[PDB]
Amino acid sequence: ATLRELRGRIRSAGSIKKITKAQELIATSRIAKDRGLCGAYNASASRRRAMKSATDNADDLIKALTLAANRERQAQITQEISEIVGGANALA
Amino acid sequence: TAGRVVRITGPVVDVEFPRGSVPELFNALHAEITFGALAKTLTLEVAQHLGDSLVRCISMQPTDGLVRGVEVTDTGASISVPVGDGVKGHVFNALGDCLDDPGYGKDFEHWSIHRKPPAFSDLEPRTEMLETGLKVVDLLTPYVRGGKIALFGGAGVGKTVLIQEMINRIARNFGGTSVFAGVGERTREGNDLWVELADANVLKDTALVFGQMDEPPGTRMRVALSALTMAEFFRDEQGQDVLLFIDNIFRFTQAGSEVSTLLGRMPSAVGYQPTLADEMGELQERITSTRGRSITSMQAVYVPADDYTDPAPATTFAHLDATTELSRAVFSKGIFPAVDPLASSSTILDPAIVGDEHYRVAQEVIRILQRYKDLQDIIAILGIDELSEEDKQLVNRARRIERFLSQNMMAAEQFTGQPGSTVPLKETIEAFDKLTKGEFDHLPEQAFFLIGGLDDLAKKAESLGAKL
Amino acid sequence: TAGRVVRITGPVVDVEFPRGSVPELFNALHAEITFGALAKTLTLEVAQHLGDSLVRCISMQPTDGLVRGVEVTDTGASISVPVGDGVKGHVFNALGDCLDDPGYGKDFEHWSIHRKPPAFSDLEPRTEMLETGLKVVDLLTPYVRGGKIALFGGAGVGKTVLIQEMINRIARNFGGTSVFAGVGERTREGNDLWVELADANVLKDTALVFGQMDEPPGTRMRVALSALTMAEFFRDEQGQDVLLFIDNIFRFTQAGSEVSTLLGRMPSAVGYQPTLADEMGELQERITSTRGRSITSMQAVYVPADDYTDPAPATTFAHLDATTELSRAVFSKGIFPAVDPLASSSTILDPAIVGDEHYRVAQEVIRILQRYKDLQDIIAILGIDELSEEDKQLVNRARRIERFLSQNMMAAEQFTGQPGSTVPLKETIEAFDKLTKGEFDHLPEQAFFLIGGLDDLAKKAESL
Amino acid sequence: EEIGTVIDAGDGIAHVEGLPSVMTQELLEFPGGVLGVALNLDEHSVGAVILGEFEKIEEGQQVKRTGEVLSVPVGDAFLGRVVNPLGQPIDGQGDIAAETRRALELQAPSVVQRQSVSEPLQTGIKAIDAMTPIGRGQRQLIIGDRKTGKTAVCVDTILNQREAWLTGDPKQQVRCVYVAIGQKGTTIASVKRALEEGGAMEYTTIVAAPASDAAGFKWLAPYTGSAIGQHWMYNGKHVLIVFDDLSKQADAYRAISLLLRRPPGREAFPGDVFYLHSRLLERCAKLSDELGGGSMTGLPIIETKANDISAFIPTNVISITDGQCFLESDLFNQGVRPAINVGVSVSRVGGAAQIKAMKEVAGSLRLDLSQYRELEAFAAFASDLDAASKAQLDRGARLVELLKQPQYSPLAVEEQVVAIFLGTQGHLDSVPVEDVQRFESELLEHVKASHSDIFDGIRETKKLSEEAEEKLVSVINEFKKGFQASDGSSVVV
Ligand SMILES: Nc1ncnc2c1ncn2[C@@H]1O[C@H](COP(=O)(O)OP(=O)(O)OP(=O)(O)O)[C@@H](O)[C@H]1O
Ligand SMILES: Nc1ncnc2c1ncn2[C@@H]1O[C@H](COP(=O)(O)OP(=O)(O)O)[C@@H](O)[C@H]1O
Ligand SMILES: Nc1ncnc2c1ncn2[C@@H]1O[C@H](COP(=O)(O)OP(=O)(O)O)[C@@H](O)[C@H]1O
Ligand SMILES: [Mg+2]
Ligand SMILES: [Mg+2]
Repeated sequence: ATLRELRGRIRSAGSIKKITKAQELIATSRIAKDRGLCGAYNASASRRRAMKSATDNADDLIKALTLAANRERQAQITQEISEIVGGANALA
Repeated sequence: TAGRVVRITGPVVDVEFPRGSVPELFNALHAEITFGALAKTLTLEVAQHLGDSLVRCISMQPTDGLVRGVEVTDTGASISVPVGDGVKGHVFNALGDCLDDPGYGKDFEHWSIHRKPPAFSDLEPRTEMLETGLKVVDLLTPYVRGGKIALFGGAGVGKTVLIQEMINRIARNFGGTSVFAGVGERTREGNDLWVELADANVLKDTALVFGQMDEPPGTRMRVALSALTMAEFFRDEQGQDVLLFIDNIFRFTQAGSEVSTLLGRMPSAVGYQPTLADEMGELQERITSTRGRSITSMQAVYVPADDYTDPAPATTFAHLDATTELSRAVFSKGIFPAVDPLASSSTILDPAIVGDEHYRVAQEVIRILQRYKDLQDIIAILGIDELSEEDKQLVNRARRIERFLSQNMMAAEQFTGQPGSTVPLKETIEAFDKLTKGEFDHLPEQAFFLIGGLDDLAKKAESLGAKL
Repeated sequence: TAGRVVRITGPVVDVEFPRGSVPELFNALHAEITFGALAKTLTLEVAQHLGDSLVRCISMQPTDGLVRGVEVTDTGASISVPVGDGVKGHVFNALGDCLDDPGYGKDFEHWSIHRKPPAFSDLEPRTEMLETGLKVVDLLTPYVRGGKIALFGGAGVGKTVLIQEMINRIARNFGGTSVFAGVGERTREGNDLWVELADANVLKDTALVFGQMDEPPGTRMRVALSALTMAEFFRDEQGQDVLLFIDNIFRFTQAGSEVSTLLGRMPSAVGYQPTLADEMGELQERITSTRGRSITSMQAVYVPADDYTDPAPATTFAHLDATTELSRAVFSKGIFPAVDPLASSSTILDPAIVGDEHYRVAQEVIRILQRYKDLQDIIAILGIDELSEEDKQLVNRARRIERFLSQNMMAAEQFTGQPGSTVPLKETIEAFDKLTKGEFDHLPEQAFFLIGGLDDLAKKAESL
Repeated sequence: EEIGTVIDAGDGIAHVEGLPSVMTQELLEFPGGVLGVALNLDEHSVGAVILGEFEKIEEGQQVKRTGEVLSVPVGDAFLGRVVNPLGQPIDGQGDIAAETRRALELQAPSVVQRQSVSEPLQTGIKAIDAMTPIGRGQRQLIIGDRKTGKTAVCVDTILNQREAWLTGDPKQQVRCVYVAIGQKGTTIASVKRALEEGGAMEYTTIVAAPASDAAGFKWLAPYTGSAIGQHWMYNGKHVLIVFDDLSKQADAYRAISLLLRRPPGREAFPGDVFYLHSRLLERCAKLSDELGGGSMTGLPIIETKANDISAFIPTNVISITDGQCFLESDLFNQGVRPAINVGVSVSRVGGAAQIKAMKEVAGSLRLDLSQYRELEAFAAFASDLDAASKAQLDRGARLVELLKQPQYSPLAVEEQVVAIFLGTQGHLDSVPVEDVQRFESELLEHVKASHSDIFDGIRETKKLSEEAEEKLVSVINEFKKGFQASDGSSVVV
């Protein structure tokens, strides 16, 4: 279930990255021209910077998750082979 | 001419016979365990010819107490079970012994449990809808009369409750014969079902065959065949419509895998026997309607660890006409029956069979739920207010739709205190047509949870303040 | 002296020989299938000595029709392929049989396909650049003479045209020759490559060696070695520079894995053969520069699951000196060759090898193209009008640079009647330094398309 | 003349002592009509895969050798029939008169006996024919999860060949072979029924290895279908062969290899499974005119799990074939049917497998759809969006609607050309997205009824001429005047 979970996380992170990127570009448009995606502004330009940061973080997260997923993929192949060959060796 | 036990390792026994007396494959042999506490007669099924007059057999009973060198007798035929109308109303084990009345059926005609499937020229595709009164099944996963229905799902998602619900909904008024195969499941459940059928007066029309999970692997491999032999007799000889319920057909494959390495077979992927698909195919191709002779079969299929890519359920999928897939994720939300509407399927969910209205409403429901699943991650991280207004409308509709696919089922009263309900197909189609159009968006989503039709919806909404 | 077949298990054949006649490891043995429909001569490669004068071999052909006990003849040598000038312009299989003209090459000198890399003393201690005359390659991702280049490219990005271009350029600029190794070659695509090279008239300069997909794993494992043996003959005996194409090197690794499985070896991590690195090293270390002549290899690499940490691509990339990614995006703009200037890379694009000015110009070009790539999404959605004046100037300059990386290719003459250009490296560096400085901003964009150096740009500018 | 003896038997395998002259892959006759194939030959015995009724095998039974490798009957009498992998009818319609016999393992056409794939094989599916065209002699993989519509795509392709069949012209006719491996019998029966309703059994043969068949039959079925098709291919005919599914064949071969104790690799597959599929699929070829110019187009089907295309068998077959149509359940549930992922699906043959008119109309489809996918996140707004990007978004939505298609409804190439013309020339811009499909169909019917010479021109010349183009535009504008939207708005201009 580790690989299934990692794939689900990768899908979620991809959707988030797409949304944040669209928000960043729309905030760029609205700069030339309530909500909480403005970063530390409460604590358009600020939303643009916050969405840039968020989409970059989503990209970093996708890369890390993909690395972990590929490690799990390789480990699963190796383990499955180990079980198959262990059984075959037992019978041989 | 009798054989002698040579090797014993768990449920696998090697038997040596005199030259020229080696039993045929699948023949039943008899050996005696004379130890007092466990004294019994073992039935061994010949699995392989090892050469040099040795045969490898699978025991149907526990081999504790069995001794090397004991005599082994070849019955000359395979395992055979009583057939005929007499079996209706009684409980049997994999070998054909009556449990509720020992000795009953010993004089019936006996059929070998090993049989070839019907000839291909006798097969006719079945496309008649079998209405159940369950909203989700009728709308999205319509069952087929004389077709092959399965309920897939991980451990404890509601396969058995759904099987009992379909026994209540289909078998109660069925004009034909019912066969139930308990395959490697809980003995408590078997007793519960026996008592429930007696209570509903459905037992007199039902033959029950049980090989439960405490039985050795041989019994779990052959009990499905025994029940199927009874059903095949009813289909082929008596010429009546048959209802076949199997719970759980995965246990047949699992029992095969438990002994595969002891039979000397190199393991396949994921630890399964190399002959997974072939043995499954023999068994499943026997489970079928033929031209003019109907078997409506419903099988519960366990999905190990909720992994629908596991080889056992993946191989099973190709054998069904309709598949209700139960999801742990849906279960954990409290949605019952925990059907995954996006993953379930039916070969008759097509405009030609169900009609344009049914098909269009079903496709719209599926589209909305798919879009909602696409949006869930965004809603979780960024919140719902960041969605478009149209997507917010879709999310509200989807939450109401997914709740309205849940239903209070009769067989679930014991788990909720609430009596079940039945929704006619026409009401289901009209209600979900209205839901997809947004006609109930003014009601709280909680009004749609565990109810029947639109009258129940109006009542529940009133009880929560709103009005339909 | 002859052996006899004892066991047949798919492509694995066990052969018994008399006590003093056991063949050497990797020796080629011959056996006859006489059944009329499948009558043929099997070649078996000795893989193991099992004891009791029994050897285990891999059949280079399917063993359907083989009978136990048939005679097996030891050739006394490993698989040997024809070598010499006679192999140019012909198609061979891994065993050295000519496919376009059966019987051709039997009389040539034959070389064993199993050979050592050059001795340590004979290897060059300084890496050298291979100047192809193509601007994008020479400037951004310079090729190493005797090095290895990974080629990445999908369908319809000019990969075949780039290969034809490299065949042309090695043949003319360097007086060299080319060997194409189709490892796991699709037969349709092998026929297409043969016909296309004949039509482009570069077939006479190339030797094709196909180990096709529908063959047992042994030939797919050995075809790369056969092609490399022809290339080694050209380098070492004819004193030529050789371009060795290998499509696809991953299929070589996978054929090795399959052979390892058939021979009953326990798989290593991710199911690859335990000797993965050793096999790759034995192949790749023979692709080197030695005695003043080189074999330079361009190798198509498939990356399983797009996972560059997968053992096969990781082992391959341990030997690669540069990468050329052909991009659908660049192709769709009419820019040829469709090299992705940002994705592609080279291990010798550093000052210590190409010199400080080359490195400076290349880094500036890359910085400009990366800025343009970043600005592209804003340009596309919001629109160009939303960019600052500096952003617009950068975009115009980057469009001119990115278009000037195209070039009229020698292989392209067959499509467009104009001949191709070879641009000296100094001229390329000067030109792109100027383009970075903006000295050609006033010129129209369409004037930077498919030309050579500054003279071509001037002539085209006046023409527009 | 030699006779072997069964020494042991289990799980569809039987070992035989003797038979010193048996060939590798020879057919063996066991008592009672039972057949086996000699696979493992060693100094002790022959490991034989039993091809059915394995339960009758007993230690000590005498075994005869036929002196023949596996072979099947071949000829025109197989059209319209259902046969098992041995070529024996299973439909109950009587004997099949064979023209000759073909050994299953006859070598594929060599690299010098072929010619470049150049003729279209029209599937009738706009998504495929426009985005991943298939030529004659090509191998196009149909790959995807269960219930993504793979069988539907292949059945529609077979159905689309009926008009070609009715021409009577062997250089236009396509004879079809459908190989069913590991399916349940009723499923094969429903495929046959769908073909019968479309009048396709006139030119289609089915090779059936249902799930109840021995692993040997599932292993052999693709090669039987291939041999039947090869007989036609070498006689100048054009053949389309569908394998449904090759993953089932690989599973059966793995079962056999494990039962014969051959060393396993990744996913327990033997070291020659890639070879199984590659030697199967390289027999699909376009032959040189010296050999009659026949062809066999391959449509292998692969079922992925959780859309894992990096799994072993999918990786093998993807590498083997000349292009892949990827089907996706997410797209299916979204209503994109056929559920082809246009972004990642590819045809390495490409425009060489399209007529000129299709090349012209479909040229911008890939770029338009990629741009639309890029802008999909911005639909929520469609505001503060550059007019060019908003237009790209609207056009892409209409094109996606244009590539949808109902089941069992293949389109002639001329109708596809006109529909793609509607989409790509801007004629759907004024139409509501929800009406696009209806518009298309209605328009096509109109053209079929009143201006059928546009279709005739495209069909005869393979080009949409300028005069035909302006006639079509006029017809479209008049039809728009006549069309009634779903929202009641006007689709005029
Ligand atoms: N173009 C289409 N439009 C609508 N429904 C379709 C279309 N193509 C297929 N379907 C439906 O989708 C479902 C899956 O079709 P099909 O059985 O051909 O797919 P598959 O991927 O081959 O499935 P399986 O896993 O059963 O082999 C069936 O209900 C079929 O009717
Ligand atoms: N329709 C339902 N309504 C309420 N609870 C249910 C329903 N179905 C299942 N459950 C709960 O989930 C449990 C699992 O059901 P069961 O069918 O036994 O699982 P399995 O899938 O293992 O057969 C039940 O014992 C019950 O408590
Ligand atoms: N430098 C170029 N000049 C002109 N046309 C080119 C060039 N490179 C590629 N093409 C065109 O692009 C098409 C695909 O290129 P090619 O490499 O032959 O195909 P593939 O990469 O699929 O093998 C060719 O038909 C060719 O006409
Ligand atoms: Mg249960
Ligand atoms: Mg299918």
